[PDB]
Amino acid sequence: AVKDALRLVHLPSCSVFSNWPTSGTPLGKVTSVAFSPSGGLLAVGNEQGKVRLWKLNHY
Amino acid sequence: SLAKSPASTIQILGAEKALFRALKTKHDTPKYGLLYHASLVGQATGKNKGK
Amino acid sequence: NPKAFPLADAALTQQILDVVQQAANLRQLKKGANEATKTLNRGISEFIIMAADCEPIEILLHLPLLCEDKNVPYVFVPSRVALGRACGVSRPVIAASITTNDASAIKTQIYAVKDKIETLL
Amino acid sequence: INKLTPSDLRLAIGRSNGNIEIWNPRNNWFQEMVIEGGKDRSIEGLCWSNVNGESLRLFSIGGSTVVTEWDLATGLPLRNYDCNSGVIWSISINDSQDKLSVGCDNGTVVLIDISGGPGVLEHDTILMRQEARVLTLAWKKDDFVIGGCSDGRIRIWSAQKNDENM
Amino acid sequence: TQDSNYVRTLRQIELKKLEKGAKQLMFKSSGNHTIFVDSREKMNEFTPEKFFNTTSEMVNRSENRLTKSIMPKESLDKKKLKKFKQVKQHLQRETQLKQVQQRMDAQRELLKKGSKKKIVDSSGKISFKWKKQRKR
Amino acid sequence: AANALEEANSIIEGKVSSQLEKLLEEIKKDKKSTLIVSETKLANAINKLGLNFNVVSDAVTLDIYRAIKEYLPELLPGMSDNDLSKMSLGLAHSIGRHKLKF
Amino acid sequence: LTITDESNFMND
Amino acid sequence: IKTKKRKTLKNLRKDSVKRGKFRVQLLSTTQDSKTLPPKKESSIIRSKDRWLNRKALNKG
Amino acid sequence: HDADVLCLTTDTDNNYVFSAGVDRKIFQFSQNTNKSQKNNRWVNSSNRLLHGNDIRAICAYQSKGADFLVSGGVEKTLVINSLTSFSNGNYRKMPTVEPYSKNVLVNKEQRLVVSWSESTVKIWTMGNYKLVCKLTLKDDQNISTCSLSPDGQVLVVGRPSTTKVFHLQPVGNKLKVTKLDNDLLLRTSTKLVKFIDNSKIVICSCEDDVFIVDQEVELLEVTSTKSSIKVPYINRINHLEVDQNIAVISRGCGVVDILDL
Amino acid sequence: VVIEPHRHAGVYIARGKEDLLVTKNMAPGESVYGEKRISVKVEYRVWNPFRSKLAAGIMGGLDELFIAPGKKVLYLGAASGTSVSHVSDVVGPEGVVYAVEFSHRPGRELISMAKKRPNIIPIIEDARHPQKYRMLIGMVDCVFADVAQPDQARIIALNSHMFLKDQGGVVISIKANCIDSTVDAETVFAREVQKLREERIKPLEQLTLEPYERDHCIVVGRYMR
RNA sequence: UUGAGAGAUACAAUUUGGGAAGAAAUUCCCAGAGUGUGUUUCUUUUGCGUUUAACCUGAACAGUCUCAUCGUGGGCAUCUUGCGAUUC
Repeated sequence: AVKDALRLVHLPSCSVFSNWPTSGTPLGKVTSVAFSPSGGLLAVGNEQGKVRLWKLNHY
Repeated sequence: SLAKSPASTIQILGAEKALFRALKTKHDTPKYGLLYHASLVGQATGKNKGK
Repeated sequence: NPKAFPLADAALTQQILDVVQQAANLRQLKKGANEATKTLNRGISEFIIMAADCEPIEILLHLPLLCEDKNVPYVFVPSRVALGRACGVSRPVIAASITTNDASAIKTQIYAVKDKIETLL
Repeated sequence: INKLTPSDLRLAIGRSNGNIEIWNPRNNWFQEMVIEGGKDRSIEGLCWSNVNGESLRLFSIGGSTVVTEWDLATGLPLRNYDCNSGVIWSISINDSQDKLSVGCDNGTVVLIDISGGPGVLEHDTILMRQEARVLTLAWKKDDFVIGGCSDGRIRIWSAQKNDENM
Repeated sequence: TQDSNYVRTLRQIELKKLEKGAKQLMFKSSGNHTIFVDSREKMNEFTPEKFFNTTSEMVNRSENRLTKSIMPKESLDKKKLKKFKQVKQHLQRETQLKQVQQRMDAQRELLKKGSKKKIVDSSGKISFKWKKQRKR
Repeated sequence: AANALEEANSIIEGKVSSQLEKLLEEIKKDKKSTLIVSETKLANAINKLGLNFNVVSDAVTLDIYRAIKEYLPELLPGMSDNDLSKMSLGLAHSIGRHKLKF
Repeated sequence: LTITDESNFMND
Repeated sequence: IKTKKRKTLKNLRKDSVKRGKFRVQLLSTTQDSKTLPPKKESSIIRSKDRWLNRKALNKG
Repeated sequence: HDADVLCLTTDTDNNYVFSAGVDRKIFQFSQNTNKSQKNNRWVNSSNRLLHGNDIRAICAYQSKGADFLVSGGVEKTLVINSLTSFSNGNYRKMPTVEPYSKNVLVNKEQRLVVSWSESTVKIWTMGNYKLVCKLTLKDDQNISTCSLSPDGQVLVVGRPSTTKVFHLQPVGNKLKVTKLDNDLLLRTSTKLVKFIDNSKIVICSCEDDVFIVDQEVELLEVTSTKSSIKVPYINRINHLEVDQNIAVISRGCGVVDILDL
Repeated sequence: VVIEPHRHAGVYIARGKEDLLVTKNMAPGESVYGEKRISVKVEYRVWNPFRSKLAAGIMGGLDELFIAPGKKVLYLGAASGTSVSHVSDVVGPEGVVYAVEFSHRPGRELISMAKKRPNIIPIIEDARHPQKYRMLIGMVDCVFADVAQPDQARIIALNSHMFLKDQGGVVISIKANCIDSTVDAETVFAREVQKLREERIKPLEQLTLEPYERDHCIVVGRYMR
């Protein structure tokens, strides 16, 4: 519904990560999202048609 | 009849003459009322006693 | 909770929380026990929703005592958390009064739900 | 099924001009008696109550707000109980047959207490109301009453006494 | 907010004055009186003075029937008409103050915060619909 | 008497089965032929037929109880209407303050 | 299609 | 005659004539109210059988 | 179904569900197979079109000497199928009226025949045939048995509330009727009227009192059986036939009595 | 200022600058609910026809209003002293009113006015069980009824059988909404008066009290046997 | 032209009860009913009532940026002269 509305919560602790997304990550109007099954790799697609790709370096 | 009144009324329950003159001319109403002499409001200092 | 007279069933509380949601969007409800009593004493209530979950329920059931004085419909819903979510606040909300407007968009929904409230009285 | 055919087994037919036949299925259905209703009367439903060791009671609802318990001897009603809400659309009986559900036109399910002997019917309890007219009913046991309404829905009430959701 | 509070107390003054000024008044009854009689004789006559008892004076006004003075011709009726017109005037003033507090409070809700769109209706009675979004 | 414990026990045996001290001693003292008894209520089944009484309280006993309740204060006690009314509102106020908590 | 068993008539 | 006999017949048959602000209803008979259940609500019976003979299902 | 499902029932052990409505068919749903039972699955087992117009009512009885479902609808007849042999075995439609109680009677003199439907009697005479009269008696509300006198003199209508007597005059292409007041008749209910004479009538009441009018026969009571206290009308007088001061009554607990008048 | 005595004794019309219904006092001097008292040497408490029900019945017109200053009156629907105060003041100090209710939330105010008014006796058990207040009082000369339950006629018929003398009066207030909404109150009231005369009541009058209450009626009747 | 039933509503006459005056004949006053001529509301009733339509709803105002509110200047007095309300 609104621009940059995505949060990553960490469970079991259920405490939302505080350092991403910041106010300058180009999420856009996040309208779909998928984690990759192997590499630890977010792909977030928004209303203007742009899948942005992040790699979660823990994996 | 005290139980069926809202909490803001219970705040200003004593200061009706100040309340109703400050409402009938558009001034600022009192904030303490009869509840001013309670022990906690006595413990508070400043404008957080109104809080 | 036994002292929670009329308690809504699931379909009635579904439409009650939906009319709460769209009244809250149209800025046509006052949410809270003190604000609901203020709308009653001013006589600008369509109906009252209360939550049969406040752990002293005697912080509620005094506005039933003055809905029986002011012949306005009132109803109980099972959960204060769900009422807060439907009101559109971040807090659990104990009672909520839907205020009167005649040029409102959801006047028909408000009337249908308040009739289905006062059918079980 | 696993017992023999009792000698008091009768069939009750309610027509639409208001006459009740009673037939007996012994040797190809002999009609024992007829209980006629007069002008502008109907019978939308009826039910039997045989509490074990007492007389048979035949209740019927016409197109109106009444429950009529018939005395089978005279062919005359021994009770015309105006049910205290709505026009009656349906009726059903308890299991053990001490309560009598009627489902009304204004959406009430009214229970009528029967266990006072034949002849007497009491108002018992109007269940939690609704809007659409309840057109048909059934019981589970003594516990719940099921009712199909005229909005395309089926409500399940709990009429179990000394429970909190009565 | 403080001029809305002024208008609210004026409305409550007039509303209590309407209530306790109409409470001590006497309105005329209009009820379909229905009396139960025997088969055709009692019905087909004129119910011969069962509560009439004079078919001139205590017969058609039922605030006080009966079975057996300072300017009564105009001045007391003038005072009655004026107290009825007084509570009618309190009703006008209370509905007018109700409308102006409704408009003032609509403006007050409108200047708070949150997204909102200027809804225009059919005729031109504009409205405001707020975004479906909860308060943080 | 007008003793409050007797009044509370009276209203208790009224609201419940009625085999208390008063009706028990009355049924004891009347034991002559174990005759046809007319109890006030039919929910007092034990106080009607628990010991030696042809018990009947049904559909004309209400008519005779209408007559008896009509002419209590004229002749059956030695007291009058005002003693009946004052002890009755005393009983009512006792049971009211008992049920309605203070 | 009738009530034919060893059951009695309208007696018991 | 034939164009007014129903009006005369209901003139003899009806009860509760207006008498000013009042109305004089007639009481029913215990004979009737103990021989017969009351007449049907023709409105709702009309509703049900009109539904069962409605236009959507094409009765012959 | 193709349209509304007005009425439906089940059997004892809930292995079958039968259902019927305004599309004049009966559907049978089965859960007899042990796989269907342990999986709790119903199958639309079968379907029979045996009715004429509707089915607004259906019931089922199941004992060791009975398992049949009975149904009836807008066509006025009644139909009986077997329960466990629904799709397979035969059925039987009972006729639209089996007149155990009669509504039409003839008197040989004047060659005339009356019929009572609900609260009206229609009378016509033989020749061809001419419809000679009708009585649409509206103060009557519910009808029961009638009888016409020999010689066509007095007809009596009789219901479980009152009864009414009508003396007739043949005036050619038409008959002329006149009532007459009899208050014992208007106060007491009648079940059957059967004309001992042209003037004396024996009358059974619904409270089982026998009258002899225009007086009172003792009837010896039967020892009530448990089935008699179950069904409270088998010890009631069903029939009485009288010709020339000897009559017969019959109560349907298997007892016929004569009675001399 | 000038007081005219009504048809029914105990009831008065205080005419003048406002011409309104009024009764005597039995708690002298003080109001009970802030009601207006107009003294003329002696004291006079105004009955409000919207606040109560029997006052609206009087203001609409009853001829055989059996609430008379020489009788005793059974009252099934008070719960609080809004109208039994005035019924006491019109029945006078001679008699007795039996205010019988069940909901023990406003019975506190019923009892707290019954202390100052000994004409009133409180019964705090339900009017559908007269076998629970058998042993308190009986054979009233008139019953008033103001329950709005489904089984109105059953409640009032059983109270009339256990406690009402013959040729006494039943005044019953019927709300049509608590029996049958979605149909008009005229068929509701006619069905109710027939349901009343099925019992030992010959019904005399009814009236609808439209400008005082919505969809109510008062029916009066005599107790036959 | 609801095929019809039941209701409020003006006129024309005939009246019913309670009071006033007179010997009555009658007259005056008060509350109403019922009958034909108009207007009108309610319930089926057949062509068909629309069997389609309505209203809500999902991320549905806003680059020609949209909106709010407080101020300022001007136009309309040949009149939108502007309500604690948007006149442009």
